Amino acid sequence: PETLDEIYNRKSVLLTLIAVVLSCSPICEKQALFALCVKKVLEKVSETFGMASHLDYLVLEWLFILLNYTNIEDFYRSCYKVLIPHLVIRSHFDEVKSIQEDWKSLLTDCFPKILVNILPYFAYEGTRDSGMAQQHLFISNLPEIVVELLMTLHEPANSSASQSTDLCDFSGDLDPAPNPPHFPSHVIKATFAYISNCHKTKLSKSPDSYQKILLAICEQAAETNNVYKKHRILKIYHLFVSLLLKDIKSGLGGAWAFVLRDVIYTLIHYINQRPSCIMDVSLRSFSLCCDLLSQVALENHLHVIVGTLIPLVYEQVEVQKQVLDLLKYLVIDNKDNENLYITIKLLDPFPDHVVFKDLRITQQKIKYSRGLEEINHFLSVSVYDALPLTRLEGLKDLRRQLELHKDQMVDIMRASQDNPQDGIMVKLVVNLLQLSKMAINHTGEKEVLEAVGSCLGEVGPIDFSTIAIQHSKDASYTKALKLFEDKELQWTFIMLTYLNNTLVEDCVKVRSAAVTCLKNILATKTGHSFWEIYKMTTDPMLAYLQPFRTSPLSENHDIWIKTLTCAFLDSGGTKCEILQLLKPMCEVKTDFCQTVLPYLIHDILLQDTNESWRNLLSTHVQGFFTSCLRHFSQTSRSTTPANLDSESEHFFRCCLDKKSQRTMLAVVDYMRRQKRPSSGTIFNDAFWLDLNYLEVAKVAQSCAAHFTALLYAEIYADKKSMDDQEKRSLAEETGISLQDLLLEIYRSIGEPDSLYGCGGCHILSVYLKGLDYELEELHYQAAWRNMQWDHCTSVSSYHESLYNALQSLRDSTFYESLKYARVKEVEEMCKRSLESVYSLYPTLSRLQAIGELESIGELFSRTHRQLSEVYIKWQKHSQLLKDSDFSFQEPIMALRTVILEILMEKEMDNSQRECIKDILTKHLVELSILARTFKNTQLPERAIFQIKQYNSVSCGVSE
Repeated sequence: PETLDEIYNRKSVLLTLIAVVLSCSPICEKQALFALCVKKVLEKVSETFGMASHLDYLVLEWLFILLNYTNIEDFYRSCYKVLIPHLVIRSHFDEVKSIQEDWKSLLTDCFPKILVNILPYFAYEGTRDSGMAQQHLFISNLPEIVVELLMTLHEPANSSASQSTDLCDFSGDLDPAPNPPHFPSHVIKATFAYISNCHKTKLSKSPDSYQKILLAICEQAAETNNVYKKHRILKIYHLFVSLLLKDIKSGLGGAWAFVLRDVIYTLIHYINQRPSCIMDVSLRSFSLCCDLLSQVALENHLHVIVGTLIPLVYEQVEVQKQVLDLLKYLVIDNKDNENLYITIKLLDPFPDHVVFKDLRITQQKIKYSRGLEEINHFLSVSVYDALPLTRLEGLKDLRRQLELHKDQMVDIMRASQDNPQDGIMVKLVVNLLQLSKMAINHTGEKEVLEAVGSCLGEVGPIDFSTIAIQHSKDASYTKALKLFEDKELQWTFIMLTYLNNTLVEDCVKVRSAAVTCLKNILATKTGHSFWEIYKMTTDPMLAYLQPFRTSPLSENHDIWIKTLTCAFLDSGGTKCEILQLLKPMCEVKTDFCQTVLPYLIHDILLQDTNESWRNLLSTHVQGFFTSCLRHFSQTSRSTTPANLDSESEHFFRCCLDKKSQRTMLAVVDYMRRQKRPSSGTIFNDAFWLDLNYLEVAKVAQSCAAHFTALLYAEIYADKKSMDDQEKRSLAEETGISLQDLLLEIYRSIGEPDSLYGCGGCHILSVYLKGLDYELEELHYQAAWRNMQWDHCTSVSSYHESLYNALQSLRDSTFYESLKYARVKEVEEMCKRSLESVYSLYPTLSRLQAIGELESIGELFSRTHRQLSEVYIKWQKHSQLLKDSDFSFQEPIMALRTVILEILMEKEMDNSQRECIKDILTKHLVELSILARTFKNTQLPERAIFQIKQYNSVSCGVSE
């Protein structure tokens, strides 16, 4: 203004200058410092550059009522309104009033006496808190990539251009030119490319020296009543105080973390209320604070120091995945981290009540690797100190690892260590009589979907350690978990389902900025069922975390039901953002049913939540809606679903809310149970439903999760049967194809008898030479048949990868190349989708196999009794595999034989190899019985023919 400049849109430059940060951020920020300003409206011109909030600063006028005019400008209705922000200045004043010229200046303090109000110190302290201060990987490749690509110019090619002057005519003037606007892009340019580290690696207050002096005047209610407060989001306030961060580095976190540090420092002094409001809130907050630091750090030591926990050694499976997280990179960092980070071992150090910790210690195996690690091992030993309880125990122990989040990817080596017990696996195989525990795999399959989209495929590799597999049997399919929900089934009425849903809400403790449902969690605390929580108040771990935290209730009105009509198509979410279509659901949700406001209680807190999370209950909503709808949605939903039915119909698009769409139908199939109470509740379900599964099946057919689909089909069938009953009553058309599609779903079943229920080499290489002259694998499967390193000449999938790795077994690199295949496998493994059925064995084969093929590498590496032991292993595996589908089995030791085939070949150096190979043929011999067991004619022939060709061309003992 004084140089009057910015009107040039030097602001725009300043705006451009802002391009570091988001809009008018410092404009906000230093408007704090604005108060330095004959500016009375005059600084504010800079708001032209930049008319509300800072009148709090205008309390500096109180430091007067021209503001009231300046208010009255906007309005004076605020006469108290924001004064907290000033009350912070008043805190600052109180600070000046507390413990200097400002201190001298403190006398204005009586100024409030326009107000008597000090009770509003009720809501207080946020800024009283907030007020501290004013009170290499790019270098990887010399090799072909930067040859294929180029490499970054560094040397004098940088300096190459330094010869200049003449043409800068343009240049120098271009600089003079709109570079006068443009050039600061230079000033703006530098910003980029560090991973710094600095976050940890890179005199605010001693309002610290002032810290509690009010609470001193106030009798430590900042402890005490601010304890009695619940301090509740006053905690979460801190998070908000963080939340702003963009560059927190020289920006907030340095203060802001220090704030957390102070918040810790706040949290620090805690004696009673620390748990005794909630450490639970507190800890997971620190956990989040960690999780932030995790997401991120230097003061995370304080976050460590939070392990102070002396009575708070009551820290718990609270502390578990936290600890579990707490590991994760801690050493991998600059050991300055480790310098403390061993505090985990300080954490480790006292066994008392660490049994769970021990029980939970599992990944400390990964903590037992690169450290120390030995201590971790020693801890893991101290963990394992009980008894290497194994077979399922480790498995259970392995099963016991779910306490954490996704990526831990840590200790899984024991999965490899399984084979070391794999006799116990036979012993494990002893388990046959029951319905479970092959899911120990599914536990991997769980891990398989677990963390799936995220980084570090080397996690997905651990399926290799998990790969020894695929004899499992005796069911179709998958399962759910968490009898807590059954413990929740202890609940009764869908307020319970809400109370249950509320768990999912409580199940949001979770992460940034969505914290709003705390108020909803408060809104939860509304009496509605609320004693349902008091009803719930007996058992639960999770509850107290909330019970400590949250906890006279409120209604809402409604008018037009049909006003919700247009959603389902729109909520069909033709475009992306199912969340939007869910926002439309959320709109359908925001469309306010008197079924539950208790639902609507969070609807906004819901609205910004994870859609599906809401959208899940959208079903539960829809059911309440269904429960509500007289004909209303009953009519309305009917087509609305029929829309969702049509939603993908005729090559239209439904996915990933498609299930979510079906999920409604699911909770329709499911949560509808008494809805329109009916003898087939199927009828009732159909009644609760939009009444045609015939589509829903096809919809499910798209959903393609068969059993339900099949059932839903069977329902659609039953619907057709109902329709047939209706046809009776009348007293892919006809859908036997749909039924065949269902048989194809029964094919999608992949249980062969059910499929039957649904039913109710070189010459190949020659044949392939035509192909050689869907393919590579077929070729390489034929290479997996024929002489890989040899018939690799036919390369002029996994099979190929295998054949390649088989070729890569020409040697060495295969060990890596395997990993690639193993990855390619692990990918193929990851390529698993829908997890409902058999052929996970067909999946797990090379998994169950190639690792052996991998394990074979010792042959390329390195008495031969190992080979026997491996044959024995293969045999043991075979025994393990003994009962199986030869169809499944088909490649497997065949591969091994194929593996053996050349394995013996370059091994013809050793005569024992031939004998081993003979024993391997003798191993391969068993195939015949298996082939007989297969009762597969084409199968047995080559073997002896091979055997005849093979070292059983020796043919001495005729066995």
